[PDB]
Amino acid sequence: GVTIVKPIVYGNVARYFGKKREEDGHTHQWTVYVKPYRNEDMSAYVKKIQFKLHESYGNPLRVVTKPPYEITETGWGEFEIIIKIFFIDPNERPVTLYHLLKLFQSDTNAMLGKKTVVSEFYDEMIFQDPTAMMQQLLTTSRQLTLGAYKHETEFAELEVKTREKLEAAKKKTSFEIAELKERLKAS
Amino acid sequence: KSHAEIAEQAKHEAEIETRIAELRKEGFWSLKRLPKVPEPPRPKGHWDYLCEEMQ
Amino acid sequence: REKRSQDLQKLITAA
Repeated sequence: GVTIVKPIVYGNVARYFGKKREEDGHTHQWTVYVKPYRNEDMSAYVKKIQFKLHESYGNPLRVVTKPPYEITETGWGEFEIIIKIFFIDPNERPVTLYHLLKLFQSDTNAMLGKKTVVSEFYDEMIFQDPTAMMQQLLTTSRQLTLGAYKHETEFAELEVKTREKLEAAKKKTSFEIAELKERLKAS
Repeated sequence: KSHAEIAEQAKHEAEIETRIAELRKEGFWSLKRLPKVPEPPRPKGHWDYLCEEMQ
Repeated sequence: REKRSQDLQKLITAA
């Protein structure tokens, strides 16, 4: 009768090189990742997360161990990445996630000239009737970082949300300086 | 901040004016301080020998 | 103050 929910967020960010590789054939540097929504260390209950990429790569099955869980790799096309989350408790069934590697922008986002592509989805790992050890591990998770934790799902809108404040404050300071100090010098 | 900064900036102009006033008073940096001293020393100096032996 | 005013005016022109 014990149910513990661990919210997570998985996805990938991609950056366009601006030109296709000379002889390789890659166009975007992308980083698939799995990270928690709440500021907590997932490794307290996660043993390893495997990322099975396309067979075209030398090693399709990547692995990570610690709270980040990101592999940086370059590619040329979009494909489905199978993410399998293994827990410390071997009696707990691993969780399998399916994420579509997104590298290209939509026409609307392309017209905006934004360089970074982002696609991560909100998810929750439901542990129904977990073992005593797994329950303790889930309940004893510590905080990961001292700062805040954020997500840029789409980014198209988060960039505008950030700019509306950043550029506003920057322009206000620039004006307060230029309009006032020149007249102060005039006096 | 970034508002009513005149109260803080006019103080710097007043300080510039007081700096000019002080330069007029005795001077901010003494003009041409020790530019040239060509006095050639004596070969040894009898008095320098006396001072050495005195020490 | 003055050189930064020049620089910021040039920046605002470029901006």
